Amino acid sequence: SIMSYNGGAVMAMKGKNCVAIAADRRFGIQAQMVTTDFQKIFPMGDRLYIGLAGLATDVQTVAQRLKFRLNLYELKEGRQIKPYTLMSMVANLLYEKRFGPYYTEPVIAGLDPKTFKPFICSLDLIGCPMVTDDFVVSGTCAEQMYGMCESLWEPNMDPDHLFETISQAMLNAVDRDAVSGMGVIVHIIEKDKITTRTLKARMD
Amino acid sequence: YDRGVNTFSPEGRLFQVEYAIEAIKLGSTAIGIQTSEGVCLAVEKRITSPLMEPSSIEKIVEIDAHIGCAMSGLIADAKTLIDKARVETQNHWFTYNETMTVESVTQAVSNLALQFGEEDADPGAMSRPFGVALLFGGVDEKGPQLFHMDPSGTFVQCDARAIGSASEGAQSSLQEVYHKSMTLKEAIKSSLIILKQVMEEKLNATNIELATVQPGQNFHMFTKEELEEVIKDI
Amino acid sequence: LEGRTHIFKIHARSMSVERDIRFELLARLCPNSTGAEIRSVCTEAGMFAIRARRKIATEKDFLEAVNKVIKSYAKFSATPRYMTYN
Amino acid sequence: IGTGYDLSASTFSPDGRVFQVEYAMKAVENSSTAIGIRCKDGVVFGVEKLVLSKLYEEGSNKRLFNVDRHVGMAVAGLLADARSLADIAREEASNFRSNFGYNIPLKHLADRVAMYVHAYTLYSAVRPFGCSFMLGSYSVNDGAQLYMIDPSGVSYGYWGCAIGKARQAAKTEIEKLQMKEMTCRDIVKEVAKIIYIVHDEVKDKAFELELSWVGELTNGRHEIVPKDIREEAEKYAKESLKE
Amino acid sequence: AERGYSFSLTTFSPSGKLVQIEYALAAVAGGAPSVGIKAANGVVLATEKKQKSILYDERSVHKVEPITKHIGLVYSGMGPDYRVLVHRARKLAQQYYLVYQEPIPTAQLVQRVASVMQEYTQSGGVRPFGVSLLICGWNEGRPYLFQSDPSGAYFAWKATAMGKNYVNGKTFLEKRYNEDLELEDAIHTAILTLKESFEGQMTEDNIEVGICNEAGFRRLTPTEVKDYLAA
Amino acid sequence: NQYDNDVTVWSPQGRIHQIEYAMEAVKQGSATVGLKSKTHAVLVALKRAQSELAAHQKKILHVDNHIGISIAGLTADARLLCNFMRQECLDSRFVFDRPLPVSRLVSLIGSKTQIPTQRYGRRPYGVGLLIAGYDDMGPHIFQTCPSANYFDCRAMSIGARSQSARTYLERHMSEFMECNLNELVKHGLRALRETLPAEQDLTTKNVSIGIVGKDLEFTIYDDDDVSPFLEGLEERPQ
Amino acid sequence: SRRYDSRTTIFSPEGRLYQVEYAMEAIGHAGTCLGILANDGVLLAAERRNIHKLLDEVFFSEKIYKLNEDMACSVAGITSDANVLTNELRLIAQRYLLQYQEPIPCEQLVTALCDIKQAYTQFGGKRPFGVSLLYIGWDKHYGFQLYQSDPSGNYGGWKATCIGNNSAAAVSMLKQDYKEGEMTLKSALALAIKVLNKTMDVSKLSAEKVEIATLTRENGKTVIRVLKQKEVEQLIKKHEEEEAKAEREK
Amino acid sequence: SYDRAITVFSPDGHLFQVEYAQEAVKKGSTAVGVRGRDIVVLGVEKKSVAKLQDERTVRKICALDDNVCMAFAGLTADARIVINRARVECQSHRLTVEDPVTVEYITRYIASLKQRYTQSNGRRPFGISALIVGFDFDGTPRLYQTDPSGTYHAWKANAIGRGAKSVREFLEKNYTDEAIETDDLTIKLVIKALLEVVQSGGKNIELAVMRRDQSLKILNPEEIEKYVAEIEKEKEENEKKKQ
Amino acid sequence: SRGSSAGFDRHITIFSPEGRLYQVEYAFKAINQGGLTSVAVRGKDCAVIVTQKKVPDKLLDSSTVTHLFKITENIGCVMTGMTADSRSQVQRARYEAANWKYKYGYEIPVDMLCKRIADISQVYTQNAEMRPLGCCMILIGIDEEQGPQVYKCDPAGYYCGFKATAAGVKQTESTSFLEKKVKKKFDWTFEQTVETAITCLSTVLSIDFKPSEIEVGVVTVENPKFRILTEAEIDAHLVALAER
Repeated sequence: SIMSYNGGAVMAMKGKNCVAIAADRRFGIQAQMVTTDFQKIFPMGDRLYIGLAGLATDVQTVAQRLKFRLNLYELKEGRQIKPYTLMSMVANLLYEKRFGPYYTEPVIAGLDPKTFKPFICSLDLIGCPMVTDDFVVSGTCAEQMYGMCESLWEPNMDPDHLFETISQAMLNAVDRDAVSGMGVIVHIIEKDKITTRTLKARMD
Repeated sequence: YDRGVNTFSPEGRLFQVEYAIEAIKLGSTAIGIQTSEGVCLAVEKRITSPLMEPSSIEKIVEIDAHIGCAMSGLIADAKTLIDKARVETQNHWFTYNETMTVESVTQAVSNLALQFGEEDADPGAMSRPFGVALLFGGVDEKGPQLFHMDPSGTFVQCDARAIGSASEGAQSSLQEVYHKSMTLKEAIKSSLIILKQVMEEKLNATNIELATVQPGQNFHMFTKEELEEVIKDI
Repeated sequence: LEGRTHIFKIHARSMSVERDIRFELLARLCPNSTGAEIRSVCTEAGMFAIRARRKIATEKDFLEAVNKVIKSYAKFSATPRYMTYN
Repeated sequence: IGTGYDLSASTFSPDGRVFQVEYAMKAVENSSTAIGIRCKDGVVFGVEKLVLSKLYEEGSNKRLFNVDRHVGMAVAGLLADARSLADIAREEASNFRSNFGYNIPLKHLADRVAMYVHAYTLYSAVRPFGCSFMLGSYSVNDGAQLYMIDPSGVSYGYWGCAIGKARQAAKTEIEKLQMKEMTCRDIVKEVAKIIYIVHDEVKDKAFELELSWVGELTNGRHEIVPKDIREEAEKYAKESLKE
Repeated sequence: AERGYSFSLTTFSPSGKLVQIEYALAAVAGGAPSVGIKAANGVVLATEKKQKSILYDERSVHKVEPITKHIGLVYSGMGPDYRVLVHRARKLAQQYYLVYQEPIPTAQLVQRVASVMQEYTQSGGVRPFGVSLLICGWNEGRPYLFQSDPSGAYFAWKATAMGKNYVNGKTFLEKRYNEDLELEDAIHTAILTLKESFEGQMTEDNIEVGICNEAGFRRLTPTEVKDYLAA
Repeated sequence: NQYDNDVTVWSPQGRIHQIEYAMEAVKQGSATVGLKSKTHAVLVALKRAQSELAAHQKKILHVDNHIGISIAGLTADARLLCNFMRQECLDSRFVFDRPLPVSRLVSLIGSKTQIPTQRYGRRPYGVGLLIAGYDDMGPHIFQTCPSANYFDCRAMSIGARSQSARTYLERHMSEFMECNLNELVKHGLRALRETLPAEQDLTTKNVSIGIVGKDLEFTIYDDDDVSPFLEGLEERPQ
Repeated sequence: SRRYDSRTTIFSPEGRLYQVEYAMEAIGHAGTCLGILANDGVLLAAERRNIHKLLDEVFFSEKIYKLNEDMACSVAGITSDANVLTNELRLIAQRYLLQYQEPIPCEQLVTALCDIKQAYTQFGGKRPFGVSLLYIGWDKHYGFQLYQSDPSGNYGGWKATCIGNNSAAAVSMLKQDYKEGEMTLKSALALAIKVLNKTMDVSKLSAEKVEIATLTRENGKTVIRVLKQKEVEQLIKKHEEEEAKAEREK
Repeated sequence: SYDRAITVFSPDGHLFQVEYAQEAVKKGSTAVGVRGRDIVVLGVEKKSVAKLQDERTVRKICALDDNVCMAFAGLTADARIVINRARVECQSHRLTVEDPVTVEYITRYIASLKQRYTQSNGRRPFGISALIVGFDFDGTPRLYQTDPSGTYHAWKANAIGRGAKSVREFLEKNYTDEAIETDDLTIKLVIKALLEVVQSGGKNIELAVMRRDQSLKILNPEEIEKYVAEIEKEKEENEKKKQ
Repeated sequence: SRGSSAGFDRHITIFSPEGRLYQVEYAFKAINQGGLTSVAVRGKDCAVIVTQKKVPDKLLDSSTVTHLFKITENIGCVMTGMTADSRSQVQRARYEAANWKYKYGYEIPVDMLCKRIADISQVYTQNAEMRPLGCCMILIGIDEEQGPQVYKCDPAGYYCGFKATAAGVKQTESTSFLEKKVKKKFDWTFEQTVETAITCLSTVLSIDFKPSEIEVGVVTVENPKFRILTEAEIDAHLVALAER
């Protein structure tokens, strides 16, 4: 498959007044790993992150064009972008190439810059949006992540429990996927701060 | 009063073309002589200062090994035509594996004559005629030929012709001295003589340029020494 | 060509000019200037010729005048705008 | 009124006129006369074709055109323009055939060509056509039809019509015919007659008569009048001129 | 056959003025007057929809037009030009909505419309629009009132007037109007400032009113305008 | 003076002055004469030279095996139209494998030249043509003006001082239809003669002859090839 | 068409472009706008022409456009043309960012816009943009910068300059008061309030009449801030309390 | 797009827009260049010393490649355009041909570009003149000059801009094989020539030099002051101790 | 001001110093050049059009002289002004209607047709290359819910709905008449409408028509297909006027 060419995994998860987004760190070409610190999660504002799995070229290029459009948006209007609006903007960008699509399945996680109400969502490679109140996943180990997140996720979690949950889910899902891993990075964002942690993971 | 670049005068003429002909009168004078031994081309360089390197004045160029060209008027406008001529000769060699006849090249360059005009055209098409007169001097299967061209696009074969500011004088002088059995030596000599007559500043080796095309020898631009050897016999 | 020579010769015929210098050359450098301007030259040299201290003018005296009048006073001319009768 | 208000077709005069179109019309007025008249069994065309030199061939500068196999055209004015309009009419008829399957109805061809003419009276980028023309046709499903088009783009249906120098005079001569009951056969003579009347032998030199049929006598095909009928009508005319 | 004139018809005078723009503004300041008031909890637009007779059906054309569900428009100046700008503004609004799936902010629609107006002061072969626009909107809790002029420049107002006698209307607004006004009071002072010029018995079909609160933009019915015209 | 500079501008008296002025460009060209028998079509042209040390302008051009032309006016426009006509003829032979009828070629030239008389900033073609041809309807001589009008002539002349030639031709039309080729070329040469002062006359240096016919492809005679026609002419002292 | 063409992209017989000159005249009649460079920042201060009792104040500014995370500009002339140019500036800067993944150097941004204005002077037959700009910014190559561009597409770098009405007075005053290498944000703010106070037709000067923006470097990030009216009143009061102090000495 | 002839012929056969362009050049800051043996020096006059102005941002001497620099006079924006285009072409030459760039080649490119703008619809001549200066491979030093017409020539020494006639006269009288025998002497000649038009300063002279396969060197006003000092000294040790 | 001009403001469609568009006004003047007058009246259950039918010569097929045009089977129009321009505008209207039905799948309303035509002419008003059309269109038709409708569009870009209107030479007078006769409040039946329109035109021209001097278009709620009355039925309406 094309999506399995580089592999990779991205997950986002809701909490109470907080939200979390994690990804593995491997940049690998099929079986071979080239680097272990590859960025898959891009800040699109304070308190709004986008998570991109898939083909690493389109990861980088979708991230970049999204930052393009976003900067323009935040300059024309005098405000950071709302998450819904970011979602629709990504959707538009992906659907523009409906007949030669970017091979990325983005995940968005962020707090409404006016309120604090957490938002998570994911999109197709052609930009079909999908919002949930629990979690969203993307990548080569989607099944795994679904399996962990259905069994670990509780509703009103505090930042520490959101952390423990998304961490265990990512770790155990990713450790049963051959082309995902080489480290896990987890961004738990709340109204007051943003915590970024890198977990101890297997390197095989 | 504004009119177009493609307007006719009641006397039946295009004002841009006529004005261009007027623009030639200001150019440096040039002489071409056709001869059964070859064709010669001279032009006076019109250096404005001893500080100006005269070797960077070329009003005589090689279109191809058997075709040379002497130009008068707006040189910058001449460069475009000369390039188009070179490309044309080479395309004909590419395609048919034989050199261009001087008349064919001349014709080709003459097609870019009246190719000017405003609306109803490409965004990179010409706005006005070429303010230049040319003398093409070549050798082909019909032997030594010399053609003259003006911004009207009319080109015509000539035995001996002059273009430039001292066109009239030099042409009369040429008529007085030309016959269809001159040697190339007499032709060059005559040319340098008439040139000295019409030139403002004194004729010398770094003041004119001179070139011949003979049937057995490719286009030859005369060096300083080769010029000196001729100017010596004033 | 032949005209201006008559214009030059007529105009300068009445003053102390250098007999070596041939108005023909000057006339050549005068494509389309009326016979009036040609007059600013003939008298123009007068200044130059007087500006040093000389009786008779030289070729350059005219040349300069030609380049001094014609060219310099070209922006004005109005002989090219009045040709098309504007 | 000529104060810049008459240099372009994109310019109205302060009284609400377009003077270029009027001047084009005036170009038509200065042209030789051509008439056309509709009867009950077709349409007949007549043209006063002035000979400008004996060096011109018989049948040079025809001012009768075959626009389609069922439609003839008679022009007056600047002849270039008339030819171009003939080509346009032809192509309109052709395209019609190819796209809809049948011969173009005359009212529709007239509407199309006249919209094409009108299209040139709006902009500064082109000039109005200096010609007026007549279109004649006959069909069993529509009848006999005759339209005229002027430089403004106006198209009208006529029983009888004339264009050029002697427009009025010709009309006055035409109103004396009872063409709504006459046959094409008969009409030819009257057309030639009206032409001979209208012609001014003093101002205009010698002339040649052009004549065109289109009707039930030709099975709907627009044709030239045979030399026989033509000479017959000419004779009738010359003799009717002595009265 | 046809192309397009490629050169600007709007050019700098030696004084540095774009003369055509000021003459377009002269065309604005000759149209029927219109007043716009932003009032804490809403926005009011009103204009003089005075016909020429009893034959024109006033229930057929309107001057207070909706652009979307939350933004409204009135004009002063030339009618046809207004029509064009309204079509174009609706189109722009819908582009924005296709892309962001969020109704266009009033400021952004004003920006876009203004850009359109500026194009016709620099593109070839055209005159500028002879219209001033008043654009009302509800976005982000707050109310919004902008004006765009034929130059393509735009300004945010608490209240303003355009058209004939716009200066006196403007002064009257400066005096007889201030903040903490409820939409109702704003409608009142709007019809009040329109009456400072209406030469006639201001009827319920002689003027057109629109409101914009945080329930959406809408045109007031002739009935509602009659009720409001009953004081 | 405001109706003078644009072809898109009708004059208040029903005329287009750029077209007329364009027509005047035909009279600036050296004279040329074209006449037909019943079997042959002949162009005779007076060539002209700039200075004595320059060759004479060529005035008869070859279009197709059955069609040749004589030009009068702007040479650039002449060559433009000439290339167009040659292209059309080649297109005709390419697609239909039959020579293009002269009347159709002429119609194409009318169509082509009409276009720029209707669009702003375009100018009419400043060249007049005489077209000599032979097809299934026999010999033809046609005349084309910058006005994009054309005429089917029985004989014609255009250019400067061509009215003389026109008169002469107008006098001997009745002879032409039965003439033989030598006599036809002679008549053309006489017509061309009557377009000169008594001081100057025909030569093998300033005359060009062009013939096409039922048994003869279009051919141009320029120099010594002309001499057998000229040396057979009785001079004229009037 | 030949008749109606005003011919905007054409030389005048003295060798000048009339529409460019006239555009400069238009600029002369716009709100004063000046900019002062310092060692710890750079600032723009502009006269507000939008000063009427009914204006609602819905934007962060009136004459100060934010173009890029490191860079900002002020304008003088026709405001709509300024909207056009500012949009295009945004686009340029974001394109550079998309291509190089690092912020555009200020000089390249200025050149990129100036090439557009020049283009308008050389061909197309359109009127030029009746706009001058001041650009303030920071980059990793030349640090704090101030630039200026005119409608001819011609630009230049300054340590302090002014643009708009009474530009020349302001320039002279700055030639007097500037302090090469010895400039601070505080001192520059004082200078701004001074020159603004003298150049503005309406004396006394309220915060309702001026707009101040500073661009400074704080902890590796670039900060661009428009001064709140309170701080501005503090500056004005400081100016008057310094002016009434130096008048005692006589 | 805009397709109008801006540059056309005048009835006396001149291109008036080109002449006005050349006027625009004549209003430029003075720029001169002289060619030495192992050094080529170009100096430009009034830097418009506004003192609040960053000199770096207003330099009128740019570099086209490591081999070629260029100075100019005229309309700075037009100069910027021409300079950038020339740079692109200098690089594309290295792409298409492994050999570098010769000063004549880039001169030819620039010239052709200007001429192109003198003969295209819609466009207006660039109102600049350039002094192109460089060292070709083989080591011969070269200085050419271009013009708003598109014409170009090589010079030993030349001047453009305000008071170019004065500087040109001076250079005509002072360019010898004795002068420009050392770098220090060629630079001296240029400063001597520039001081004959400048506002009498030294802070109003920029001088740039190129030498061998080394890069462009622009002079700091300290070195410039030193050279003008040795100048004034020799102007008082060979002109004072005599007259 | 008050009639001031500067530059080309009287030659092309740009602003005069007092903010007028002189070429548009001139187009309005161009409407009257036809020398005809048309009257349109809206009934309770119908809409009627009536227009002079000047056939000056018997040499013309009087059937081909018509200013009534079928835009759609259920939408009628009457044109006033320059003839060829009128036909141009008619073709455009036809196209816009057909296209509307093709894209939207219901019959075009007169309101939107008129708005579309108007919108097109505004472009002529705003672009310099072309000149407005010297014509005026009045459209009639029955809408699905608003009842009968009469609309009208101008050469500048203005369009409006009416209870009654007229165009051409005697426009002002016909409007005076009609605005007098609308205030009287009568049961606007079909014959009441037809008689009202005919008499408006007749009194305005002081003629008393033959049935071959006018032409009457109509559209009814009971029969929405735009119907052009034969000379016979016209006369039937004429003789009924010389009774009361």
